[PDB]
Amino acid sequence: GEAPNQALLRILKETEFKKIKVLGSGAFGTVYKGLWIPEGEKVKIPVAIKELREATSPKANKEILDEAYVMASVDNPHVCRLLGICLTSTVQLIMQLMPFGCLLDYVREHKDNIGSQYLLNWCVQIAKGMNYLEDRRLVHRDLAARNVLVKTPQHVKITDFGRAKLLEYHAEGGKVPIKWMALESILHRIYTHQSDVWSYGVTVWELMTFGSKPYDGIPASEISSILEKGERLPQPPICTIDVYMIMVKCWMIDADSRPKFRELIIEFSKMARDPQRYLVIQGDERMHLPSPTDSNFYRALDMDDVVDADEYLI
Ligand SMILES: Cn1nccc1S(=O)(=O)Nc1ccn2ncc(C(=O)NC(C)(C)C)c2n1
Repeated sequence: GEAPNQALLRILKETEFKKIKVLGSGAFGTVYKGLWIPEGEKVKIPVAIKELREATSPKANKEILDEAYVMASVDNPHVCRLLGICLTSTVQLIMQLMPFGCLLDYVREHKDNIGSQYLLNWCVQIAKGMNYLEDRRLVHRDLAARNVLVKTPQHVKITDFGRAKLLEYHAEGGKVPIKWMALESILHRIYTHQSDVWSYGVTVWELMTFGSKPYDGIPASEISSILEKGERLPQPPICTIDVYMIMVKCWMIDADSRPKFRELIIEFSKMARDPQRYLVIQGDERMHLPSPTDSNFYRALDMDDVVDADEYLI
């Protein structure tokens, strides 16, 4: 009927990994930067250790274990990998460290060095990961530039599967990101891969504007009515009509009319072959971002036996 999920859930010993510092904290919990040193493997894997705040309750453990399930069931270069879980009183998710943080902060902090090549390459990469989730019958339900994290300035991955559901999905109440949601999702609680396309459209808009807040100043309760009238996000200044047309197509009333992720990969790839024809940025091509071919690129985070999780297969 539905294929058995043969994913392996790795249980990791608390003694095998070490917390270095807090990267962030909030509603999600507390995310720590760490190092995982397996068995007698002679390797040190940079990791992100996630735990829900501090307070241990059966409800909090269920949500984090559901997230572990979804994450252990995915394997794509553009989707964050779950290395394992630690069965402490609290319960920790051990995922691959994305050293440069989220894309939203990245574009905000580095706008003066982000060229059109990087921007269109990010769009291709996000569509590839999103298309993988689609193949795996998975609806993200929370795609935004805050949930697209940076491994290297040239390699981004989809993260935060707290809302992700394995297959239209029928949800309930709570806290919803309205300004990233499709109309059917706001009015009828309907989530499809095509509602993820709407979220992709807003994510692209976030990148193209260099981290602008969508519908800034407008209260979330007004959004539903604004979209119903025909109002959308403006054309970012760096955007040509070619790129904005793509964004607009992601924001159509008819879900079947919106592009498919496999088409978005194609469209953005064509554009990424000639970035200056699709994005007009002052100073483009003279811009510089760190790459693994830079001095102290890896030293900027002991070493010697440090291996990235993408190169640590088991
Ligand atoms: C909650 N959230 N938001 C974006 C990502 C996440 S996450 O589910 O904690 N996933 C992951 C995975 C790897 N890495 N590496 C670094 C981070 C990180 O800086 N996270 C915060 C602090 C939440 C922005 C990370 N976060």
